[PDB]
Amino acid sequence: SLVRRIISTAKAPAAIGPYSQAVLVDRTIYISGQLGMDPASGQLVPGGVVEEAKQALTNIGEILKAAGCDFTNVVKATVLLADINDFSAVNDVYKQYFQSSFPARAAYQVAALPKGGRVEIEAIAVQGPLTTA
Amino acid sequence: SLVRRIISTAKAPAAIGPYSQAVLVDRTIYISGQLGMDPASGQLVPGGVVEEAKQALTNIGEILKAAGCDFTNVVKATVLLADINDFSAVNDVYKQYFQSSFPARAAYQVAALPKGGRVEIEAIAVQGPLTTA
Amino acid sequence: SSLVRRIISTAKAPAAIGPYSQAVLVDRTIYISGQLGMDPASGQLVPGGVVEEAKQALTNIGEILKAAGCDFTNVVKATVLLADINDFSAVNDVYKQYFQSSFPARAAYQVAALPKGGRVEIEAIAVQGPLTT
Repeated sequence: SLVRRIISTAKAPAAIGPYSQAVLVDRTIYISGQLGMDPASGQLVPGGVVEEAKQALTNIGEILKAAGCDFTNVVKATVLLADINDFSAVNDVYKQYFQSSFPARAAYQVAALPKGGRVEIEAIAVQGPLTTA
Repeated sequence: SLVRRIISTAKAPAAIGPYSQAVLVDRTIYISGQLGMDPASGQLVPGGVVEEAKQALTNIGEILKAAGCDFTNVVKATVLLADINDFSAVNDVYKQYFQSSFPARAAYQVAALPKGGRVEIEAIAVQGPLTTA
Repeated sequence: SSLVRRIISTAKAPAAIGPYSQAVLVDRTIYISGQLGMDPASGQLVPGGVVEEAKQALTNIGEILKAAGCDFTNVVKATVLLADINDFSAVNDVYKQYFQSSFPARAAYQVAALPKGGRVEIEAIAVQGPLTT
């Protein structure tokens, strides 16, 4: 018998429809893809891909928080871009949220994201305590 | 020593080539991406995205079945679309398979799917018994 | 209880330039970063086209698995990202040469673009043995 619980925080855009912000099953946390949406206005923050990336990571942070975790628990992330040329800029924003023991990752350009977003990020985390390498 | 088992069912399109319909390892189930293909035929069902979506999900339901699971065991799903504008049409179909404790999700438009498919869904499940909070 | 989380690193696989690790072992699951057909010593793509890149990408994944004490039989899920869906056949012929039985679950589709102009990228998930199938 494994425990499964739905993560939900008002500090991140509400999950409207048949999905959850994140699902914690046993020790693993699956987080839905996050866009650069402001939790309050439900709209994408202005500024373009760079600011959208900050918000998307902010949203991920709040979800991790609600699950008793922080960015150090992320083991895998997927960076979806609307334009492969934004790779470098998003990478520099991305590194602002991690110190070391970085997560495994995949990054590429898709044809289009919801709401005309320029970037969407999804991740997988493992609830602590963790005994690093 | 972890137990790994290859899932196979006649109720879903046959894995032709170097892959399996799904792999169950320990208690996590990795299900291969499913298109709206007829199990016996192996051909894309006519009708378009809405029809393909129903078939794809049906195929997933059978895979889960053959693994001793149902839709309540799904913790994460990815919805790949040929057109981001078919999301609502697909979402309406998708919601008919879940009652609560919805899976984490990510949806976006890719450039092209196999066989000119209009939608593809991959999912991750965790074999129960499962106790929610 | 405490879980082990180690960063996999090998000079025999392309260096992870950005803020990510080649792979992350957590408990017994190994999340491997998407691999391009890059030469480990130069960090640049291998000449020859999609087929040559695929071979290199898989050998890159091979070295990463080896450093984690695994081989291709430990892969339970793989995702093949293509720059052109029409290259699926050619990539699949190279792919089948690395797996003999109990193939991993899979998902394959075309994206808009990959880093460095690569023609193929493969990400995978493996589980540390001993595994009983």
